Amino acid sequence: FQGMEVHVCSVGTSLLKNSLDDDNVRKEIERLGLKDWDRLKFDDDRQNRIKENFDSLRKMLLKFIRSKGRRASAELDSLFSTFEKLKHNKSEIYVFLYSTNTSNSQLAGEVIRDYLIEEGIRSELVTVKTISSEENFYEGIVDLFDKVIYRILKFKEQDNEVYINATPGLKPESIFLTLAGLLAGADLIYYKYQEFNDVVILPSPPITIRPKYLDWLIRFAISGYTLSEKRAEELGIPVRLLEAKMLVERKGEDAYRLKDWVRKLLGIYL
Amino acid sequence: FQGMEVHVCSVGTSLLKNSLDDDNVRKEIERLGLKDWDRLKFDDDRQNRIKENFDSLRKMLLKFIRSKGRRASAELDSLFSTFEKLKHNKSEIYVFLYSTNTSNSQLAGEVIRDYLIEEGIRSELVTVKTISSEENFYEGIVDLFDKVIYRILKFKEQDNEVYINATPGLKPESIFLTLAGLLAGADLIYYKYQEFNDVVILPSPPITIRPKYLDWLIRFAISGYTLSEKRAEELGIPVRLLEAKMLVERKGEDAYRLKDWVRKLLGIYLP
Ligand SMILES: [Mg+2]
Ligand SMILES: [Mg+2]
Repeated sequence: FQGMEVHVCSVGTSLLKNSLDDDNVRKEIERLGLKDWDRLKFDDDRQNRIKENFDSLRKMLLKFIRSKGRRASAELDSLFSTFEKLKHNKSEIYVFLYSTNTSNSQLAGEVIRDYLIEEGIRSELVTVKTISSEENFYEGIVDLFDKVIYRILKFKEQDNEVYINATPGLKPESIFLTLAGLLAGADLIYYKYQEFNDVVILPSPPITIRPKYLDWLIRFAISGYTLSEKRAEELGIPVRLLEAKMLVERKGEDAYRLKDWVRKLLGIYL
Repeated sequence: FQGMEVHVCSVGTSLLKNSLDDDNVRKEIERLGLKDWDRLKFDDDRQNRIKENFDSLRKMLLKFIRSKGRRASAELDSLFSTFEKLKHNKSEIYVFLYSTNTSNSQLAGEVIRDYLIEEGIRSELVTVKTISSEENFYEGIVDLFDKVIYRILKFKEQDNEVYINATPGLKPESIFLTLAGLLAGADLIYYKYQEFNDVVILPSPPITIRPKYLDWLIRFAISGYTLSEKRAEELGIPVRLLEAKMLVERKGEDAYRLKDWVRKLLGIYLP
């Protein structure tokens, strides 16, 4: 599509936590022993309870939102407040949500997506990999490029505006989303402060990779993603500088390998 | 100075919250009705109770850290874990802390600074404006430029490495610190996940303002910070484009004003 106002938003579990204010919901949640379903980790066996009762829980959460309104969740509150601030009309909006492949997050995500659609706002939910260690953190970043950042690219190529809602989600993820999102051409970043109940447009300077580094990185790609130290020397690529910035890693002992996430980043410019 | 490993870190109040585990601290804080001192808002009259008892509370908190270790606060836990990961030695480190000009935050900041110093790590604490509304948000950003980002510029000009600790602090501020910090030449951004007790280096690509925007912004600046529509046209500046990205604002009958924070940003690229 073209000419749309696209909002990109991570999915947290404030909806799950907030819903416990409703006695009906709480009762059912207690019957299932899911009192802290908003905090369940990816490997908690109680995720399977959510999964086995997904349809029932979804419909129940939809009832909760319908009655509660935007304050039902941090996603909804920040989204609707920002539509009003920037004067985005329902018929113009596309809400792009992403959650981890975990039952509790996926439930929040499907409910939020389905409610937006009920309200006349086009919405899509994508699923990304769980980050649970330093090693799989970078695998998660790679997946965010594939599932989210590259979609931002495509939205911009199709002549849409893109607004990043930084309100929900874990800090390190929102920092990445803001950074890579801006490099991919996102227009503005925004954040709703609950403290003073107001939406702020965060400074959104249009940015790009420094030209010298982009040049060096492209040489790396063009030549091969893993390069001997000599080959890299012939190309004028300052490997030790790139290593210090954690863009490449020594693979003993001739070789330097461009990190997977940096390859994805290059995709923005190729 | 030169050749140091400089860590830039915002100051939160996890220290205050964690210290309630110390019976001596907890009973004294209860005496002052400060059980919620970690969440005290900027305009709470009780901030003055912290101020009036600042030196006493500072020593009590120092005793707590001395006994508790790095887990006393998110700052200390993330800093010390990262020194170990990156192999930074105490003699090489400079910890640049910044807190708001509020009693509770400044208390946490001075205690953390003083503790680091006791352990042989050079440290400095600077104070920034409180953000409490959308209007004063941008005044806060401007102050972060003057107090923090411009110091990163100077650390880099004096041949030091700069590492941004994104662990503590409110999300929006950490996002700004990361962006402007990288633009100013910071080397790496890092974050300790408490959940799995490990420090990750966040992706830290070397970045700059897009060239055509930087050109437009510089043309704007050298001509004047508030420009008529007519003059902006003659300079070839697409003011509506800049307005849409919230870099300039329409003022008066026919003028466009470069936002204060954008003027500070340009300071990175001009002298
Ligand atoms: Mg407002
Ligand atoms: Mg590790």
